[PDB]
Amino acid sequence: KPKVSLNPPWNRIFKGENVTLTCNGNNFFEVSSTKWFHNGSLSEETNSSLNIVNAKFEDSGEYKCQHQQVNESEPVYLEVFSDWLLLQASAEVVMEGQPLFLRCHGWRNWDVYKVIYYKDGEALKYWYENHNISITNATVEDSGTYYCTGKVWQLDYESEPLNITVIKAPREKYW
Amino acid sequence: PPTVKILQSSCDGGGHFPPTIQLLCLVSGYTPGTIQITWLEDGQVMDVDASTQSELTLSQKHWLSDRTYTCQVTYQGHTFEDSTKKCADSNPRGVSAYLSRPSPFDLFIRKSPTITCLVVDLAPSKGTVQLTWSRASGKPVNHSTRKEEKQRNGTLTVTSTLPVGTRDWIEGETYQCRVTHPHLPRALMRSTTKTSGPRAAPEVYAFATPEWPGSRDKRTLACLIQNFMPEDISVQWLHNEVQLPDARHSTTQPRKTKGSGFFVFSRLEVTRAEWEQKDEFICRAVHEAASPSQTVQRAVSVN
Amino acid sequence: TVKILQSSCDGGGHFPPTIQLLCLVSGYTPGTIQITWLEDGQVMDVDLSTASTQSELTLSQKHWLSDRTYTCQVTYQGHTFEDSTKKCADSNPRGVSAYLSRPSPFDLFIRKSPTITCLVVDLAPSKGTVQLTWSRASGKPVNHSTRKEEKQRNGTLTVTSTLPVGTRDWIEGETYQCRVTHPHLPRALMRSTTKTSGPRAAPEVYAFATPEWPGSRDKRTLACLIQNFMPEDISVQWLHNEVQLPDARHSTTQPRKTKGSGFFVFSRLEVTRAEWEQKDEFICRAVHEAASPSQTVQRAVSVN
Ligand SMILES: *[C@@H]1O[C@H](CO)[C@@H](O[C@@H]2O[C@H](CO)[C@@H](O[C@@H]3O[C@H](CO[C@H]4O[C@H](CO)[C@@H](O)[C@H](O)[C@@H]4O)[C@@H](O)[C@H](O[C@H]4O[C@H](CO)[C@@H](O)[C@H](O)[C@@H]4O)[C@@H]3O)[C@H](O)[C@H]2NC(C)=O)[C@H](O)[C@H]1NC(C)=O
Ligand SMILES: *[C@@H]1O[C@H](CO)[C@@H](O[C@@H]2O[C@H](CO)[C@@H](O[C@@H]3O[C@H](CO[C@H]4O[C@H](CO)[C@@H](O)[C@H](O)[C@@H]4O)[C@@H](O)[C@H](O[C@H]4O[C@H](CO)[C@@H](O)[C@H](O)[C@@H]4O)[C@@H]3O)[C@H](O)[C@H]2NC(C)=O)[C@H](O)[C@H]1NC(C)=O
Ligand SMILES: *[C@@H]1O[C@H](CO)[C@@H](O[C@@H]2O[C@H](CO)[C@@H](O[C@@H]3O[C@H](CO)[C@@H](O)[C@H](O[C@H]4O[C@H](CO)[C@@H](O)[C@H](O)[C@@H]4O)[C@@H]3O)[C@H](O)[C@H]2NC(C)=O)[C@H](O)[C@H]1NC(C)=O
Ligand SMILES: *[C@@H]1O[C@H](CO[C@@H]2O[C@@H](C)[C@@H](O)[C@@H](O)[C@@H]2O)[C@@H](O[C@@H]2O[C@H](CO)[C@@H](O)[C@H](O)[C@H]2NC(C)=O)[C@H](O)[C@H]1NC(C)=O
Ligand SMILES: *[C@@H]1O[C@H](CO)[C@@H](O[C@@H]2O[C@H](CO)[C@@H](O)[C@H](O)[C@H]2NC(C)=O)[C@H](O)[C@H]1NC(C)=O
Ligand SMILES: *[C@@H]1O[C@H](CO)[C@@H](O)[C@H](O)[C@H]1NC(C)=O
Ligand SMILES: *[C@@H]1O[C@H](CO)[C@@H](O)[C@H](O)[C@H]1NC(C)=O
Repeated sequence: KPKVSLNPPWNRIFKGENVTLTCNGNNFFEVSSTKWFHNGSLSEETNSSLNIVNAKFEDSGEYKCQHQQVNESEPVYLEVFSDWLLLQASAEVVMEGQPLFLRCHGWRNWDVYKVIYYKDGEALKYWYENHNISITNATVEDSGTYYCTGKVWQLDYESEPLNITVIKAPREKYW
Repeated sequence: PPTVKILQSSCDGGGHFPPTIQLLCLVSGYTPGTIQITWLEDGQVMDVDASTQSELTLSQKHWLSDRTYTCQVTYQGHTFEDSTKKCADSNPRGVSAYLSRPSPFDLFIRKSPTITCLVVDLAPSKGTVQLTWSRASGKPVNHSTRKEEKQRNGTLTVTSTLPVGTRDWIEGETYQCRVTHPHLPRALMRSTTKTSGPRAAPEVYAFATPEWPGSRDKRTLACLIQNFMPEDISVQWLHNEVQLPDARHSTTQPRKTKGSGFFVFSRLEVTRAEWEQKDEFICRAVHEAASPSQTVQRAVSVN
Repeated sequence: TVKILQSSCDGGGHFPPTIQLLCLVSGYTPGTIQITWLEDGQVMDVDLSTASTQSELTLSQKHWLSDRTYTCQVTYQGHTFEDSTKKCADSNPRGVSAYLSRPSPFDLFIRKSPTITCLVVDLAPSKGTVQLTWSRASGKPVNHSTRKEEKQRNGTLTVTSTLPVGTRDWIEGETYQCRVTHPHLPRALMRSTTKTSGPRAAPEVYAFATPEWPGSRDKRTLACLIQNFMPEDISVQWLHNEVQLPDARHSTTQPRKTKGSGFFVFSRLEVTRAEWEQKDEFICRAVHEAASPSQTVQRAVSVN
């Protein structure tokens, strides 16, 4: 089962941004063997890299890839937003292992000041300029609703809530 | 048309503002026939302070509050102006939108309500904000007048005035102003509706303070209007049943009283010329509950 | 007396091209007066005069953009006077705000315990302390400070510092300086306060009672207009049988300019029938600096 990765990460993007979806897979049968599927449809891309430029509102949805035969690939949900502030996360089904990344992206590359992250009511971190959250090896308690409030063009704006779950250990056991 | 410049006391040491800042407005190279300098504070009025120098003394808080001061010279032909302000490196304020309810005077007396949508803190370059008027019920709207003004600090101001049917507004129709800009991600949404809730007739008390022995020239007439709901109220002053200009009197913004309602204060200054005439000075308040004709008035005079 | 003047920032706060610097040297005995200009300890201009400087510093938008210090020096008859200039530093570095309040007339003259509060807001938590210092421009001993830290919910810090000052020192026109040297802030936060200068006018107070409404025969309203006072600061109080009423019992509007020179304020108080029917006298008192000698002017309200 090939896994589709987005370059850059944070599928939550703004309108007019850039993404590139690619499923590597164990094999390297890129030539005329990668089928890219939007919502229950067939696209017109044969290369392993599907580049979305100027991402309109119609480009959102679930994406799948079908490198040669296999069975299928795990669908990836791409959502396009048009707010002043958007909270972008590296993953939302993140394991207890690989770290968790949070970014407060303003509209375009506009500087955002007085950025405050929230932790379901309780504020997490406040910084004078735009800052990232780089929680390495997030544990169980790092879950819930996250949103960032900032100051763009000397005016206060608030992002949209994002639900992040980290889940528990898979098996443990070991008697 | 002389040369007008403004000089500001620069910071001392490692860039520290002096506790008192002295702005110096220089007007040089003119034929002296009439000299008049005004010191507007963001469009307001300030007291008083070849070549002429005008001195303005300002505190730390006033200068650091990011206020624009306009030194304006009147030279018969025109009214030239300069500008001075604390200068910020970058990050200008973003576009702001405001919506104003119709005044009771234009709603019940003149029977011609007009709602105003104001767009401020615009940008001189690439600014073409489109203002759209909509109704909650979807009924067609009347033609609106849109005007653009250049402010003293360089930003643009867009004013959109649309007349509103009195019957439509009285019933409770909700109007909406949409501001669209190419750079803005979303569209600025503003909504104006009626002020639903309890209604109480305003209580108006007009009075004359007694004459201070220092000045036998002017008298201060005043009028307290209390216990009215909602807060939308118009205040006017009538001299021999003739409405005085709005610049003659000053009315305090509505404030919620402790008990149940709102209260406002109106103050006006009269010269001894009208006081000798023994005319009846009328304080009038127009409010939605000021039955019967949406108006309550009181009269004061000598003795 | 040597003073300095830069070129004012135009409109919304953009530096005009060809910045001009003026050095005003005045109030001296005529003689061998020599004025020099220094750039970061170097030589920039040398002037001789027997009147302010006859040559003005013309720059470009290359020097007045970074950390450059320009010094105007007078070396007149062996007497050396120095003045330093630099692009004015940010009032709120990194967005951290500083507000320096002023003592009210009430505790400046009646309570005789004036206090000045320096409030630093929009700070961030860090491993350390926010170093705040109180100083006087003339240079005199200070009276400590009641420093306090806060932990506001939005993650920002808050530093409050109250310093008690002498009324005599504040009356004469002393300057009080609050300095903040937090490590996050690049250089410092430098706030100054000083008694407002200008003309002084004794306030005129007119206090009265509204006449009885036929609607509800329980509560009456007492109104007090205080006008023609300069400067804009004032304290308004209501007294019943010579004991001060709580501040929540009355509402006072913010000072506003009149048609002429001066301000005006309205104060409204609500009294009950039981208090009123006792025939007590209600005192409206205004405390202002120009109401010499007691700095308080009061008037009386009563029925009939
Ligand atoms: C450059 O200079 C211009 C002016 O020269 C500045 O523009 C001003 O901006 C401020 C704030 O954005 C405006 O203040 C707001 O005014 C609204 C207009 O209502 C008044 O005016 C109308 C007539 O136009 C009257 O009919 C009405 O009765 C009002 O008297 C108010 O409605 C606003 O109040 C709302 O916001 C405040 C908080 O700001 C709340 O406390 C209120 O309750 C209410 O919700 C507000 O007061 C001002 O009007 C603008 N000037 C003009 C002439 O319109 C620019 O800001 C300046 N640039 C910079 C960068 O500073
Ligand atoms: C996180 O949350 C905290 C609290 O929830 C916020 O802290 C508040 O920040 C505001 C904004 O700076 C502070 O309000 C400021 O107060 C200053 C001092 O006020 C004096 O005067 C009043 C009476 O008017 C007294 O009650 C008060 O005790 C002080 O003695 C004002 O100077 C500020 O501006 C005022 O004046 C200017 C002119 O100079 C006007 O233009 C303004 O409109 C305004 O009238 C301002 O009002 C408030 O005190 C703080 N709360 C505290 C310290 O407890 C943080 O800002 C927030 N962080 C973020 C990132 O949002
Ligand atoms: C595959 O499925 C996805 C959904 O999983 C689908 O994306 C959806 O597209 C529709 C548009 O056809 C979105 O619906 C709205 O359309 C209006 C215009 O009619 C837009 O204005 C909406 O965006 C915002 O607009 C305002 C700002 O201008 C906001 O105030 C407002 O609240 C809107 O959020 C929005 O685009 C629908 O939202 C998306 N779905 C999601 C989850 O976002 C996609 O089109 C499908 N693929 C194909 C090829 O059809
Ligand atoms: C916040 O992070 C962004 C991007 O984070 C990158 O991607 C993450 C998944 C993780 O791998 C991070 O370690 C990465 O740095 C930063 O933007 C990058 O800035 C550098 C320096 O200019 C640039 O070379 C990269 O191309 C940028 N990334 C992208 C995707 O464009 C940003 O600097 C960080 N800090 C902030 C925003 O304050
Ligand atoms: C990345 O986004 C930028 C704008 O956000 C776009 O750049 C365009 O790239 C195409 C080629 O893919 C060029 O033809 C255009 O001229 C570019 N526009 C510019 C530079 O304004 C595009 O959406 C993405 N660019 C790439 C290379 O993928
Ligand atoms: C978690 O962080 C990295 C990433 O997995 C890992 O190498 C490290 O050993 C882990 N640390 C702890 C304390 O579990
Ligand atoms: C996020 O998860 C919590 C816990 O299950 C739930 O209560 C909440 O409704 C979720 N939020 C959204 C937007 O789905």
